[PDB]
Amino acid sequence: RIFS
Amino acid sequence: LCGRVFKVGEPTYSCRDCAVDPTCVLCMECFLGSIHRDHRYRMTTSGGGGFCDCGDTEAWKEGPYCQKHE
Ligand SMILES: [Zn+2]
Ligand SMILES: [Zn+2]
Ligand SMILES: [Zn+2]
Repeated sequence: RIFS
Repeated sequence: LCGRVFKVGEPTYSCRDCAVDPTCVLCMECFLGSIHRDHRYRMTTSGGGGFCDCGDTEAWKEGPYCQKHE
């Protein structure tokens, strides 16, 4: 997933 | 699986048709070997960090794997  | 961690400036791809949510993303290698290259895709430039979701059935409504990782 996109950076979180 | 892929698991690739994105680097600063790296293109990342989602599929507007198949992504479960907007955080679902593929690295370039997986995207280019996926069904999603023929879909309504979107490219964003990575700020670094985060990882490729190739193979995650929870991330994709169709075509969770690319040809390389299947
Ligand atoms: Zn990947
Ligand atoms: Zn892959
Ligand atoms: Zn798709």
